[PDB]
Amino acid sequence: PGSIPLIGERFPEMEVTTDHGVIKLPDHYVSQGKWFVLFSHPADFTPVCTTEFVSFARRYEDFQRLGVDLIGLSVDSVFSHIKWKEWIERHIGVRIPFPIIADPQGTVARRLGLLHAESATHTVRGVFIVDARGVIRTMLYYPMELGRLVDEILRIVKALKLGDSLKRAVPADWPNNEIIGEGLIVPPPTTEDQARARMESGQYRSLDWWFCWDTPASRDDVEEARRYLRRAAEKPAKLLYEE
Amino acid sequence: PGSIPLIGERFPEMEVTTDHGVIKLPDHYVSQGKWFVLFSHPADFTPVCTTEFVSFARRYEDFQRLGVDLIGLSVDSVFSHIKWKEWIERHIGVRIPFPIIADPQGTVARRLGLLHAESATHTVRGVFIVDARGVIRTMLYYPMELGRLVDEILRIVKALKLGDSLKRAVPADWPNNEIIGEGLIVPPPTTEDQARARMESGQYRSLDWWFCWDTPASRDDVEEARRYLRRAAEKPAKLLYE
Amino acid sequence: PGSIPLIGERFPEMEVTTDHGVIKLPDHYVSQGKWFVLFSHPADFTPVCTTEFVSFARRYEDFQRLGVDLIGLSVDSVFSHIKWKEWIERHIGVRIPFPIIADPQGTVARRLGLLHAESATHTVRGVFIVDARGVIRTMLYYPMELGRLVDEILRIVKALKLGDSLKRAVPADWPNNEIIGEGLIVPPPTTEDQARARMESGQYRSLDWWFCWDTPASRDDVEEARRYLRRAAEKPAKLLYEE
Amino acid sequence: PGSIPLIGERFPEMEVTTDHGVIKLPDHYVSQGKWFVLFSHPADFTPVCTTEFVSFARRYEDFQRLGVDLIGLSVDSVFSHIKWKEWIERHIGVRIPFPIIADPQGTVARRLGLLHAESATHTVRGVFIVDARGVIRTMLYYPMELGRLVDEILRIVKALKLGDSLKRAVPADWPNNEIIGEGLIVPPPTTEDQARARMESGQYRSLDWWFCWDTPASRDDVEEARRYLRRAAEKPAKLLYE
Amino acid sequence: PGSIPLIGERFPEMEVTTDHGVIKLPDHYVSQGKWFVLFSHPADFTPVCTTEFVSFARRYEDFQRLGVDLIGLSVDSVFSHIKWKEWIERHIGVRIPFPIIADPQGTVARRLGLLHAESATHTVRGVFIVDARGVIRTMLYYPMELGRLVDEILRIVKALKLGDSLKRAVPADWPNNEIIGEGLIVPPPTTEDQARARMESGQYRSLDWWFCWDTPASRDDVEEARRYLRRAAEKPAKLLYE
Amino acid sequence: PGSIPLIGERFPEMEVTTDHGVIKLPDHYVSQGKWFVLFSHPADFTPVCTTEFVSFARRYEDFQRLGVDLIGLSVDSVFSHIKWKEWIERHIGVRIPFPIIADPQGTVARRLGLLHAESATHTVRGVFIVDARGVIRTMLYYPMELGRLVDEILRIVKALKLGDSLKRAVPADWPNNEIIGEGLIVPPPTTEDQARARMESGQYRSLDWWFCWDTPASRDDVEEARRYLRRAAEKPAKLLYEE
Amino acid sequence: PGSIPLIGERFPEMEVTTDHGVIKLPDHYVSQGKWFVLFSHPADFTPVCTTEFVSFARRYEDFQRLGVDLIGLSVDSVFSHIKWKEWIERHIGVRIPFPIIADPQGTVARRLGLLHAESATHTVRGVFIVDARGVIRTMLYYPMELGRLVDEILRIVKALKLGDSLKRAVPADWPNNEIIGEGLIVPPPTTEDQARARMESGQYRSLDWWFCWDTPASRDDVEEARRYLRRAAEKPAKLLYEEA
Amino acid sequence: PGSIPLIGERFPEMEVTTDHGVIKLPDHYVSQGKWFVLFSHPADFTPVCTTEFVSFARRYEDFQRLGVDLIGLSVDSVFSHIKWKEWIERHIGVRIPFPIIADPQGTVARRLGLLHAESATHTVRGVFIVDARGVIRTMLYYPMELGRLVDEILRIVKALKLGDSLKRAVPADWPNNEIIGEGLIVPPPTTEDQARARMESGQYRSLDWWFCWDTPASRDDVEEARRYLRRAAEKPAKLLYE
Ligand SMILES: [O-][O-]
Ligand SMILES: [O-][O-]
Ligand SMILES: [O-][O-]
Ligand SMILES: [O-][O-]
Ligand SMILES: [O-][O-]
Ligand SMILES: [O-][O-]
Ligand SMILES: [O-][O-]
Ligand SMILES: [O-][O-]
Repeated sequence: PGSIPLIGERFPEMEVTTDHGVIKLPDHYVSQGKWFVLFSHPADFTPVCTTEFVSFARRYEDFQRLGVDLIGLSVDSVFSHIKWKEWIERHIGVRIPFPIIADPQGTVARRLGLLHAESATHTVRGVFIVDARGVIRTMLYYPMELGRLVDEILRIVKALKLGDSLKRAVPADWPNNEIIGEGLIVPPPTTEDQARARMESGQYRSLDWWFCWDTPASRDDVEEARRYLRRAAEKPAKLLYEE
Repeated sequence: PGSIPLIGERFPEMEVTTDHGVIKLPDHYVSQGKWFVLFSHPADFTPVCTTEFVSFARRYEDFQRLGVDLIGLSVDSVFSHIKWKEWIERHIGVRIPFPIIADPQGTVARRLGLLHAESATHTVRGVFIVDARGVIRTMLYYPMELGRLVDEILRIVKALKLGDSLKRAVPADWPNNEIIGEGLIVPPPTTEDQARARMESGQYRSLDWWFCWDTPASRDDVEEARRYLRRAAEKPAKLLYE
Repeated sequence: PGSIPLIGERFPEMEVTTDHGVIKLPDHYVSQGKWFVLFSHPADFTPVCTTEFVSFARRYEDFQRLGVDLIGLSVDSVFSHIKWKEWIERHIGVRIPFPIIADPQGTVARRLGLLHAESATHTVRGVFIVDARGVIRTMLYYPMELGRLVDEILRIVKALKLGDSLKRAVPADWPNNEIIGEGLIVPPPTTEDQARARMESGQYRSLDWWFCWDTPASRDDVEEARRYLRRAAEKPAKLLYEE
Repeated sequence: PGSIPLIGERFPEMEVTTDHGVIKLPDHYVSQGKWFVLFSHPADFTPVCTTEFVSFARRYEDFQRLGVDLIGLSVDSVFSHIKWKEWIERHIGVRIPFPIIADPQGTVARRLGLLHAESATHTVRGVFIVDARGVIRTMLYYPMELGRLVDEILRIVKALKLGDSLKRAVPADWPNNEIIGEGLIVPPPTTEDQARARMESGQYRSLDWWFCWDTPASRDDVEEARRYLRRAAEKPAKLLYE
Repeated sequence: PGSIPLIGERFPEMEVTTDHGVIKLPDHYVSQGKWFVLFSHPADFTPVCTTEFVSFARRYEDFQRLGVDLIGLSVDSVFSHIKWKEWIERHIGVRIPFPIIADPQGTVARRLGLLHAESATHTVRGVFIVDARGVIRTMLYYPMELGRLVDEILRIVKALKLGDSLKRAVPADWPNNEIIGEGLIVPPPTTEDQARARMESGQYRSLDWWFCWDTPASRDDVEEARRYLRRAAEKPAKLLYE
Repeated sequence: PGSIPLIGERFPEMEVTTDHGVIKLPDHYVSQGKWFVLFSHPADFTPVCTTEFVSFARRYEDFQRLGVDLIGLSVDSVFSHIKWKEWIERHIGVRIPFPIIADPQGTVARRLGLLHAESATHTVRGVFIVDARGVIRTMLYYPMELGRLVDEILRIVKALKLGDSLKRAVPADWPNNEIIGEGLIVPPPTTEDQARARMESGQYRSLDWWFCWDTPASRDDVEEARRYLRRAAEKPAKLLYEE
Repeated sequence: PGSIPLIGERFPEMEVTTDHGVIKLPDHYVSQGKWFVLFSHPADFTPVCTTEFVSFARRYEDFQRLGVDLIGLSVDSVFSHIKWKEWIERHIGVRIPFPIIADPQGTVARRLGLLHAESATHTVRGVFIVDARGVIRTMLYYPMELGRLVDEILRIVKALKLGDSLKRAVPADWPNNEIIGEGLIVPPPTTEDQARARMESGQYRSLDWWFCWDTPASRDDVEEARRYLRRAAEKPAKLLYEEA
Repeated sequence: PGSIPLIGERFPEMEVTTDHGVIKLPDHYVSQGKWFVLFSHPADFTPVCTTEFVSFARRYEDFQRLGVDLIGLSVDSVFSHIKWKEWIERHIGVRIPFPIIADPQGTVARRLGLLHAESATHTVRGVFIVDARGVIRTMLYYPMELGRLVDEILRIVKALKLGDSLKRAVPADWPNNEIIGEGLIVPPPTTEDQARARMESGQYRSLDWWFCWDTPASRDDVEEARRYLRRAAEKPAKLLYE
């Protein structure tokens, strides 16, 4: 009952107005060889959205370290976006550095399938993780009542880049997988002869011909991914509302 | 693009064949007062899928305690499903307790929008969080090459149930939000008079009329949620491969 | 081109979300015996729009005295509306007392034909004058770059109400028409026998059988309308920017 | 409902028969570098219509001063137009100098959306303000029972021409705006860096980054515009009926 | 009802994924001058299917000697196919040497009309005999509950090849037809003059002008076909379950 | 590129003209509790067709023994059918006892999908096995140049009936299956619990939970089915053309 | 209702399989300058059909003499056709010399509109008389229960051929018309001037300007046509059933 | 091509205007238990048509004897019909006793498929033989240039009536058939059993089981039918033009 773009599809070509100016997607980022996370929120000057913008802003350096840009999206105007950013900087002390798309009319929202059944008027909390070829790699749809876990978005992008670079699949809960820990998975053989050869080689740790794995990720890759989860799990030292 | 069910919609009505038998969704779970997490995986006898089933199985009691059940889905047959579960129990030592839908033909996958552009033949790693009214609450679409973080699925369900119960919205990264910690958010006023009254009352901690919050969650509820995230962050003491 | 509701049609039946709550148009006003002026503006936190809201707010008691309510409309959210009203109150010292419809998505805007070729995303400066039967009586379409003359909106509603009550048509530039001054026009005869009879009566001042008029508006009603125009022509002695 | 031309659109290309001859719109005016006001009226030999033609005629030189031509429109014939003009000149003592389109069958009226619900048979009192590029800049729809305020049409054209030449937006009620008087508005910044730069410049009087203004209009332009409103507000010295 | 390819039509052009790799049909075989038998089965890890694979495996050299390749098909994955082959080799001691198409989603099954009314989800037991020109020559549709007689598939291909090379039609039950034994049938005349001439020629053994036959097949070819049938009728000396 | 009825579907309801009279299918046989084999042939007075009718006629008592009726079908007239039967009895010494549908215009042929790319005008050599509930159980399509093996049709109907009666599946090449000989297969479990319960019972011979079998067929069932194959493989003692 | 080819139309172009082989209609006959009579019958090995084949066979020389070929048609196969012809030769002693189209599936039947409401499965007894230009000239539709009068088919072809060569219309019951006998009709004038000029010429015998005629047919042509009708009226001296 | 009514169909229900008045077909005749021959002709005051009308009128009594009415049809008016009848009676001395349908506009002609490729304007020479049940039994289509053989129309009606009453089929050229003379045919058996029974009964003269016949027609019926053909073949004693 709603159409969405799909993993493995190129991100829909569109021109969009942001509070940093007008840009073409995905080209703006593709043409710079950058991945991007496009996310949406229902409304400027609402509380869960504000908490998410602050969370993304605090993690901005972490996204930058991965060569990943951030871009928001709501049906509010650019004037709203700029006022809301002023409010956040003034009252919370956090500067939001990344652009937000202004989509009054919801033209962009409809193209991304962001209008669900909770609201006719405001987008859900969608997330599109897009690589440097402009291909959609992961999509999340959280609802208006539930803020995202932004560290899982960092883990997703990091693990996708790692997987691409090492030609490996990434196990559940990586880098803390219960079977293979920080190990990464060799894509399984797809022919009988390949399956036989793989075994006869003795090259990898293995549970069966279709489950081979090794540990090609650097300590830095592993501990940075693990850091995101540690941060997610840690009770904050000092809350921002206090000051 | 492709067609999907949407957040806020009733889960589409369907009869499905699982390796535990034939059931009707969402009625089977709604009838038991249960939420369910329906998730898909590309293929039995592939490694990332295997690690995810092991992670869900390990967390199964945690889901049960929340009144949530689990049901998998792939385009493999029930015979495949039963053999794969045999394999996992024998070789990894973990019994998978929950059903898996067998969807050869991809009838169910098409209804759910689980066939994306990565593969013509196998589903992506989709997740539908469905409440006890049978209403879809959250949807996640991970790709073939990346396993899920199952503790986040627990966090999502725990947070949604708390929000529903306490009549509150849940901030980014809860229960470790950097602005309000384990605080929960009062849904914002939608009229000028409501905004003025809310402020005049002095009832809540507030940054503005549209940003009020309090700390209604029990210590037990907060600690349960933090436990999910602590587990996610911790390197396992002993790996099951060993 | 684009589709609009038309003069003499009942105002399109619709439930709308305002910063005062949800209401049904035109019933909300019809059931109170009120006329209403529904006007649109392109965006909250934009300058021409702000000047118009201040102008309408200043004239609010004039509308209320006539039994006319005001209701605004833009594609911005209720949260934006409330924040904008706070800003106006705090910085200009003027409280905006009337509701504004929040139309993110442009559902109401499309229905009303308020999306023109200047902007794909924000409404024009439309005005619908709706009577207490819920019928559209006059429509104005001003562009983004040009603020309305709000005293002409008062003159329109005053003159329409007078014409309705007195069963009279209203000459150009009334109450200062160059031919008949504050005079009002008797609707012309539509048959030959009616035309001949009207002339035979000698009941009215007349230029021909189709042009008869009299002076049935009260001194108070004439002066009220004259006051609107004198205000329009008068330079404020003190400007609100000054304080 | 019904279709109409829209602000920002080029005025619909058409040949029209007037009581001055056949002309092509908007080309006839565009080729002369002139704006035009096209207005309609329900019917020749009706009283409100007559008062409006007299008002436009009285203001003809003011439109000419601005480089704006006038053209009327009704569903009556050219024969009716010429007879009605004779009548007005003889009985009111006013010559109507501008053309009126004759549109029996409402072909042109239908194209411009001038047939509304109050009459199936005669046009409403429409006004299209069209610039020298042929683009529709403002549209007004008054009803058959209420005559226009012609000085507001002058104010509209004057203010639009001023906005275009000075690259400024025009506040409500200009030149008597209650916030900034005869000031004109700088179109607001549309990016965060532009907003910051404008504030740092100190170039403009301002209430916020989105509300900057100055006073670039000449005294002549301001007083001209104010004079249209003064005239609107003035009780006539002598009535033409007398 | 449902749509199927037809006898005399070229086998539907398609790329297919097998547990040996990706191949294009019918080209892969045509380009080698080989016939192929494409057969389907409902599900890996089911018992009738397993018996059939072992039957084809036992006969694989007989097919090879005729210049006929074998290719299987079900809606299971390549991973299932490889695991199932492993199981058969380990438990039955038979290595399945030929590829099996993996058709999850049932794209190929639909194109070949292999989804019938007994199951929405798994194919029937279809057999397509395809010659070296890519043309479909015979089609069989057995049901889930009944295994094929693989020696009749050998008899069919052997008999079609003989009929093609010798320009003869093949009688019921050949090479053991009750009327003419191992005899082969001359295609009947289709005109009066042709019928008259055939009779006047006295060239063939004959029961009437439209029923003429001779014995052109070699002793080797006849004996080969008889051997298929003798094997079908013989109880195995040693059962593989033992 | 052609429509056919499908296994598991009720045989298409139709009234047909045979050389024995008009009957309704499948009702005619269902009402008697009989299975039937409906087979088609391209043309009367052609040689492969004649050999198949003689083969069916010779095996007629074997079909009768199983409670199975035979019915033929071609696009020829009833007159052709009767003449052809006369010819076969006179010239081959064999009486054809079962009816043949006359289908000029190919109405029935089209309903059964019996017109393939080999001939626009004459039916292929189709075989429909239909049970006593009127359901299609197996379909075979042989071409014009290749006669059927009628003993396989007998083995099919015998084995289907046997599987129905005993609630068993039938292995490849039964009763001479290479793995289990004359054994019959228990339909595999379709749930985990059913799979484990079957294994714990120790009720059946078994290679895995999904491969259990037993030997419930009588020696008479087994030896009758084997006899069809033995007959198929036997060189005829005397040829009918000689006689 | 049902669709049929029409008089004045070229016969529907088609390849047909006959018991003489595959030929193209009407080309096969047009190419030889021959007229043809295509006729249909419901079924081989049925009695009215058999009587009509024997009638056409007996009249085959008369048709050939006129440059007219015969071709039959039923929904039966070529094998049936051949066997039926064998039966007729053996039991009646008459060889059928002309081809019969085999139309199982009724493709040709449908195209010629030969399937009526009597039967869904077998053709009616249609007759198409087709000239050397391939044009349909006359169509007859007899029912299953009633055999044709074959001598009327000869009379039709003879008279149309005469009309064509002599530029004349042919009166009712020719050559025994009650008004003008073996006379043939001048096609009527279609304009007033042409009508007036015909009468002023005194060229023809005439009852009015629209009814002029003469006697341009040879004694041989007239007697040939009369012979067909005399044969139709005569009871055979010896019946073929007798000498089986 | 063009559409026509079919043998075995009820004659199209229609109201038609004749020179005798308005009648409903086929009901007018069905009501009387009569058969009818409806025939058409291209045009009144044309010569072939005139000869045919005279031939029908001469045979009127023969049709009446059989209980068969005649009705003509052309696209001419009733006024033309009456004038033409006047002409025929004055100049030929023959009264035309039966009605002719007047069909200007060709509404009936179109309905009966009587407009062929020879003429866009006038009907062919069609003949419908319709029984007392209103059912079309035979149709003939002669062209503009060739008059009908009216005695064959009598023979058709007589023979169809005889076949109906005696439950027999009628051989070619009856009552002068070259195989069986005035014999009539028993409709052939349609089952094997029926074929065998008929042969074993010895009831009928026969050539084979499918060719049985007898002689059930009275001498009166046979000689009457033969007389139609004798009349057709006879050179007229005196020509009416004389
Ligand atoms: O966002 O609440
Ligand atoms: O799944 O790897
Ligand atoms: O509004 O500027
Ligand atoms: O115009 O009144
Ligand atoms: O296959 O059971
Ligand atoms: O049948 O050959
Ligand atoms: O044919 O009877
Ligand atoms: O009719 O000539």
